Amino acid sequence: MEIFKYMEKYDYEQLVFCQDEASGLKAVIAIHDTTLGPALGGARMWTYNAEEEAIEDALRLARGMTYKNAAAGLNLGGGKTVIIGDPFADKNEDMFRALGRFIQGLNGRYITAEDVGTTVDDMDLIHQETDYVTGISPAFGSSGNPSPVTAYGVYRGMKAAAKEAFGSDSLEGLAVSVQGLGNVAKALCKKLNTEGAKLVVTDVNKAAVSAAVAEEGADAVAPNAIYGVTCDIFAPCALGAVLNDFTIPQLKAKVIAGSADNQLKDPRHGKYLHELGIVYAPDYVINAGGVINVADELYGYNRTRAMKRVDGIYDSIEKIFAISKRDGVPSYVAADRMAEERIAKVAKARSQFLQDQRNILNGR
Amino acid sequence: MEIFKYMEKYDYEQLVFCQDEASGLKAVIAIHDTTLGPALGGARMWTYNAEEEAIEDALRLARGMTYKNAAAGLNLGGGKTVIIGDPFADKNEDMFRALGRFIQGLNGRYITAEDVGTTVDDMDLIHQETDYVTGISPAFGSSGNPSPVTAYGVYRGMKAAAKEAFGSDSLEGLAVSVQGLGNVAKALCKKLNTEGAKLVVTDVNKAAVSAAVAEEGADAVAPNAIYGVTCDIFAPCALGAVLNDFTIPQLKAKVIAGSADNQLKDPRHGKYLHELGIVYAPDYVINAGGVINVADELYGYNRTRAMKRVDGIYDSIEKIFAISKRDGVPSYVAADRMAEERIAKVAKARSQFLQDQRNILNGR
Amino acid sequence: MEIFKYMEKYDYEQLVFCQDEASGLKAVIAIHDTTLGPALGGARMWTYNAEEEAIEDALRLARGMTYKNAAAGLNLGGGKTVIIGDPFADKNEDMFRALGRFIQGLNGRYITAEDVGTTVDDMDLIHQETDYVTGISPAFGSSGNPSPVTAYGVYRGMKAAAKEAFGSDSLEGLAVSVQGLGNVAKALCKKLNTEGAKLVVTDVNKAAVSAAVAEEGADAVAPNAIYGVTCDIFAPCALGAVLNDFTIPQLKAKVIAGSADNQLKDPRHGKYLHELGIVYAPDYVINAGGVINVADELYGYNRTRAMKRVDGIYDSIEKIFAISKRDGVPSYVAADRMAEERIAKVAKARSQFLQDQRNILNGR
Amino acid sequence: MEIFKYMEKYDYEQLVFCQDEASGLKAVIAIHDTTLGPALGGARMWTYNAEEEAIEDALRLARGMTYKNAAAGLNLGGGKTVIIGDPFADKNEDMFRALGRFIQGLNGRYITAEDVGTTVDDMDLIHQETDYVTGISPAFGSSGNPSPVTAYGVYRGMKAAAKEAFGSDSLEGLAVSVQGLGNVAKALCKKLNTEGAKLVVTDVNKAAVSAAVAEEGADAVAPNAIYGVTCDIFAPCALGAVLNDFTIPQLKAKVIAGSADNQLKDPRHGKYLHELGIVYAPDYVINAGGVINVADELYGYNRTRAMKRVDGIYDSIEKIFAISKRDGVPSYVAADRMAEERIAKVAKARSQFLQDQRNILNGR
Amino acid sequence: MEIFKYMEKYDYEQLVFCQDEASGLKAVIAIHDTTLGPALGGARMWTYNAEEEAIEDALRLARGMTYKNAAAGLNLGGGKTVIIGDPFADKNEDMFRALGRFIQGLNGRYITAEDVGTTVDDMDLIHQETDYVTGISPAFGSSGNPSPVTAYGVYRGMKAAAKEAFGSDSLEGLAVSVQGLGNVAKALCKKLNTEGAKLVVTDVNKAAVSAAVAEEGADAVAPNAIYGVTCDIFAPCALGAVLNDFTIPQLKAKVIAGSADNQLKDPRHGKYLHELGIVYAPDYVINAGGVINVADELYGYNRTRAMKRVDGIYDSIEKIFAISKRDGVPSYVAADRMAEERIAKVAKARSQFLQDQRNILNGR
Repeated sequence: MEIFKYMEKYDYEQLVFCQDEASGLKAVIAIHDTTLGPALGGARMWTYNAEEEAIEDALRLARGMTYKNAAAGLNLGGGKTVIIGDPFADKNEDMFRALGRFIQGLNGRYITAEDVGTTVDDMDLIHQETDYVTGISPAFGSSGNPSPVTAYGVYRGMKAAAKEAFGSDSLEGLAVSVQGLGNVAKALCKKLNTEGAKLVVTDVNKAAVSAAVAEEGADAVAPNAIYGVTCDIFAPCALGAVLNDFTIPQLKAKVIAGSADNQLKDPRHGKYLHELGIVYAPDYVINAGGVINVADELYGYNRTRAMKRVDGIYDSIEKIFAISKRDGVPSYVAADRMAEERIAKVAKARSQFLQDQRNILNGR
Repeated sequence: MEIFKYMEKYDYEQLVFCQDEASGLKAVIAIHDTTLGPALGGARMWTYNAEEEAIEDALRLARGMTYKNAAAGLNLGGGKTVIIGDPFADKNEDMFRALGRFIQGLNGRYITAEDVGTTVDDMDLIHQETDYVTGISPAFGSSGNPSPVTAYGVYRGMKAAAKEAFGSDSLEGLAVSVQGLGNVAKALCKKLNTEGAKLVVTDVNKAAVSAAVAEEGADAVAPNAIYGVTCDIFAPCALGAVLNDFTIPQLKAKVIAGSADNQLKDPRHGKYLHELGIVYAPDYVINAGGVINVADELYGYNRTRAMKRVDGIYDSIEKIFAISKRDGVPSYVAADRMAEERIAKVAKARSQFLQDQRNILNGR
Repeated sequence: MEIFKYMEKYDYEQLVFCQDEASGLKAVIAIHDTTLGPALGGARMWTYNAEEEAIEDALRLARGMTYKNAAAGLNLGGGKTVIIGDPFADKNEDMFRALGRFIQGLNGRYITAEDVGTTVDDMDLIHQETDYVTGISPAFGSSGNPSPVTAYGVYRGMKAAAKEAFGSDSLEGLAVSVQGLGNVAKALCKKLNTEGAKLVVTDVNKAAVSAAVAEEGADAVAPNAIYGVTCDIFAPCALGAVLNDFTIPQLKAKVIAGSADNQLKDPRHGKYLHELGIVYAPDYVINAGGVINVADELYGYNRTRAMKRVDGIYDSIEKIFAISKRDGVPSYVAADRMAEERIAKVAKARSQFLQDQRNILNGR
Repeated sequence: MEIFKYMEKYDYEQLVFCQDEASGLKAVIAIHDTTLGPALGGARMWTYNAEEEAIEDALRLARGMTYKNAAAGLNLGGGKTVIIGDPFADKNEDMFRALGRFIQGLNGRYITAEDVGTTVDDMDLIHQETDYVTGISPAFGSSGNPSPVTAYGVYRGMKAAAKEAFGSDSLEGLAVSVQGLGNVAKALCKKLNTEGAKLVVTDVNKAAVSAAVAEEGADAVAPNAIYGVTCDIFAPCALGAVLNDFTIPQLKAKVIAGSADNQLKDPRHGKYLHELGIVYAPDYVINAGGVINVADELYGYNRTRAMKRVDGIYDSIEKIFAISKRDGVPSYVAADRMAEERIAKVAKARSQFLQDQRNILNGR
Repeated sequence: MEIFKYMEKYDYEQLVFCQDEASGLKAVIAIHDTTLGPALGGARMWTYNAEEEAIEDALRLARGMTYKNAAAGLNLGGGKTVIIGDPFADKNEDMFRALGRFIQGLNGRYITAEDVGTTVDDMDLIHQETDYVTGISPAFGSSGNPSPVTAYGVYRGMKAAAKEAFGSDSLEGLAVSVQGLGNVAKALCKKLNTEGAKLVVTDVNKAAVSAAVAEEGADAVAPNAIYGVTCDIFAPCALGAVLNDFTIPQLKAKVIAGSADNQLKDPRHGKYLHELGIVYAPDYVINAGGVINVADELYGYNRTRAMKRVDGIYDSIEKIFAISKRDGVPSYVAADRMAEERIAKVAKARSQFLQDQRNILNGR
């Protein structure tokens, strides 16, 4: 692979390879952009095919964080850590202690968190060496179940969509398909009922269908029948790539708004959607409640404040619709634009010299 | 006595003699190892036969703390203070004020706590001169009854043992002998019932037998009949040296797991046990909940966090079994090994230069 | 190229890729080992056809600094920067400002300095963004002319060298071949002249040849027969690999001692020079007077002190010798050992916890 | 040996045993009294057959520093380090790094310096780990040559001495025996020559004898008759205990004033010298010019200031005299008193609370 | 008046006259002793006969605080502020703002509080200029009603007395006269009933008698009949000087233990009491709960901790009895002795140098 080429292509700032033979640590820290502030991104641990593959994931994921964080209204840049190994067999204390030290060695340019393959336990180990790690506060632990906060954001983003589709933000009367009944989906449903909305639902797990059904009086369909349903809104809240060539054409819904990651199988599908006239609330923006929530910890965790932050998703989605017309582009595309514009505008308007600039670190 | 010889033998770092004629202070501070962090060890006050005896106790106890703290997963070294005198007649304010100053004079290399012969009152006096003392926080005072936390750790260590012996960690159905019904034993029993375990118990004190019996429907035996009992697990939760030549051979239990200190009368007994095939969860590891609990204070006391720390005893015991096979050694021996390996591995993996390393002091 | 594989092979700490599109910055910071202290290593700027080339060089050079700094008795680790680009044509202000920022972002884990392709002007720009740069102090510039010192270093190493070969340590009488007559070489000559020694000298630069002949009654020989001459000592002070298959046999002298880098083409040669009975003073040890000089600045430059540091070369060379007849190993092999031994020994002996450890940064 | 017993007897503050197996470090730091300020005392390295020997010496020497520093008018207490080992053969880098760390770990309660067995090179290594070391400043080295100063100190003390004996304070005319002709002695002589005084001198080193004779028109006598000579003043500047049963009777002079330590073999002698009517200028007071010199460095060395501090010796000697005819006590006894009186008086008068007290550390 | 004479007599440290014409401020700050720590004393504002009178009160009151604070076990010295003026007509903002500044100007040597003639409002004004003022915390305000804490201390001191008189600390069965039914008395009564003690009581105010009577079933007597009552303990909890020539001889009680200030009309009465064999718990020691309570604020107000502090009064009174025999002196006298001894002993045992001594300021 040609690192420098990839880096210049998208103007990445840094790529950091950390190694500790003693503990078996092999990690790649990717820092794409810190224009808005320190880079924040999870640490994922996984078995990797090829070194190149690992490097590529890191790069790719850090750039994504840049976008997500910007669009979420946060004052943070995009970064990501990828640790090469079997999360089920290779972990040890020592390795997270070394990693923590390398992070401390970046002095605030990068802030980590839990992700695929790592836990709060791991984070606690990292935390013995640096404060640049989030999601470990006792305050966050007590009142910080990501779940509800994410769900709250999808909900809010949903309202903006309805308004754009239908003309109003009341979900009262609307029929909504909910694909997947996880912790998030659960809560979203709640939010929905409470509003006077009708639920159609499915999940690979029965028990899940039941709780949801019992609780909120939902109509449970089979997993494959989810797309066909005659309803107003489709909430993909499970796996990604559910929006594709088979499914798209079966869609009865006018609005797509769910918590799942990477909903589209290809950009193409994004354009398809646009051509069909289905209102799509870009996944990365709408499901951001989770990042926004860990980021509040940096200020001294306040549930209530976090929620309020999350509340801005409505405004972000709304603005996304507006950019869409402004340039006659598909939603997914506008998401990117908004992010990009935010970085550029905020930066220009912060170019004045200050001897004591203030930043999200808050002492750390 | 030949101090330097003893010191080199085991590679002690320091031996500190503190004296203040005015107050009558005579104290010995022993610091065995600080590879993992500041040395933490109680201050014991006692009447001493010979100076040499005092010195020997200090040395001996500090080395023990090194092991205990390491095996407990803490980032602390081993130290101990021995004060020569009658705890019942020789104490005065002035002496603890001088001691406190000497401690402050070690600047964080050593952290004290209450132990045999000293109280929270004494600690408060030390605390007027230094912050390197633990167990005195108002937070710790409020929600920090060592008892439950220790008991919780024995309980957890017990589960690891059962699993190793029996094949599963459910104590449901198991019969358990509980020698001693102290504050800790009390709680352990609780934990047990709540799990669906059967209790056989004894204590020199009737009242104790009664409360336990009444409360949890236990079968009370006489003190001397404790060893003979037909049960699965023996929990020595009183005095030490209960595992010996008389008792061992009477054992019906397959698992030994209690809160008492220094269970074995000799290493020999440890080997005996091994030969008999009785699963022994080394005392110092399994009863560590108490140290782990005071150590959390250093982070700003959090009961819930402490418990979670304590939870790792399960993992430590488990690992102890594994080392046992790996080297075909008795449990007691593996405990030491694990500790030792932890020190060495953690150290290697922290050898990278940092201009602002972070440590357990947390400002202090 | 398998980075993690090479890193692991020698246990490299970090590999840092820095990129700045706007400025065209492409650099690689390699940090081999920081056991003894922050990594000190020059920044070089050079043209690279393949990324891999640059990456390898960085890795390679950083590892060398580890050895050089250690052996030199310094409390610094090994690092190096490689800037990909045409020094003659590619430089700009902006690129050095960016690099300076990345370096500040490593917070003292890495200190830079001038090298191939870079000038004090470049370092000055870096200096606007960080204090982690050396060789830029006003005093340094006023009194640390590298040449003079490095020269001094080769001299002393030469004497300790005569010692083992030519019984005594006086240069008196002695006939010395001086291959290469750049600045460092001149001085070596001045020092060599002013001691009662005679010099056969060579070079590609005619002028240069004259200056020496004039200045010091030296016989100018043909650039390609220098090896051949019958001299007491051969001082390679130009290009590398001069010690190979051809020249080695062609060699007369009993001692090898010059300023050049990578004098040996292969270890093989080091190994050959050995049986031969020729006393080869290791390049990296003997020519270290310049690092040492720049390192002093870290304490507030003092030509005097610096010079005194340099003197130590003699003893170092000396020590290399003994380690040779201690394991019966080649000179070049013993340099390595002496270095690795110092690292380990010093690391063990600093394993004690301190809350306010002192380090070379001297509050930088 | 009963440590606590000896400690209590003189109220020693601390006795610190430091050990580092890897380096072979075995040292004892004794801290007698820190009432006036941090303990200042040299570090000596010497061979010891018995631990007890070393322990005793440490204790002994530290107590002496208490007296010396006090009497000298300094705001420093008394301490001393004893490193057990062969200075000629046992030294290494690692051992001094370790010791340096232990010293840093005492946080200013103890300041070190060169002594028997140690060099400025040793102190430099200590210096890499702590600022609690003296006699290593570049300026000190540039302008605080101990000899010159100590010499100066003995001189002045000599004059205040003539004063009480030989009415005036002029050295003019005066015939002086100079036992021992090392550096300090030479100077004493230079100063003594350049004042109109005549010198009968001795030594074991022939060369030395010549230098003085030449340089200053001095009569060289036999090493064993020096006591005998008819001189005005006897200046013992070599070994100790020269004042004993044999020599005392054998003595002619009216004044005793040299640089040597432990001039008296026993107090008994001090007591004897007394009735005799011989004016004995206490060793520790009169030869203190070197401590004073090294102490100045604590403020940022100033030869001038240092020198001026030294002048005070005259007055101190003077004062010792008065305290003599004030209690009708021997010279040597009055030195002690003057010291203890200063400690107490100064301590009482500084008993007022201050939140930001000033101390000699001068932010070290 | 002769200030210096009075000052030397008792060794006062300082007398500070503060003036501000603009606001009309005239204040005298008296600092008697700060051996134990900063001086703490209330600010009293009153109309003063003569300047000399004011000065005399200040002096006199500061010395008293020295004793009280020492005997209470606090690490504080004695001071007092006297402001010349009509508390009912002369106060203004400006004057307390100036005073606050002068206090800040003493930098921690003196800490103020409310007293006769000043309020929390006044303290708040002082607090805008300095932190050296106590009793104004929101925490203290919430849970800091002096009342109960003082009462708790009298209660505890009472138990020590009973034990000395009667042989046991149970007040169960005892009859107790309570002179005065203020907020403190109220609570004390409570404490008493709750213990199974019998109450005899009186107060100039009916309502008071009633509440007490109703609540705790007390026997209310007339004010003048208080002394005659046939009971075990007399608790003077109102005005002082109640112990005199008339009253003393009427006493039926064996123990005197109340909250009132300056119980004795003359020392003489103290001796009388002693001769009569009535056990007297010195007022200033026993009623100290109030000072102890404000002093806890300095640590960050903790009600529970304060109470525990207060608990030591028992121990202080107890010790007072012991000194009484030890020297065959009256109680009142021993109180003073204890205080004095505490100052002297604590000071001696804190004479060791520390570069970073810790103190009650806690940052302030």
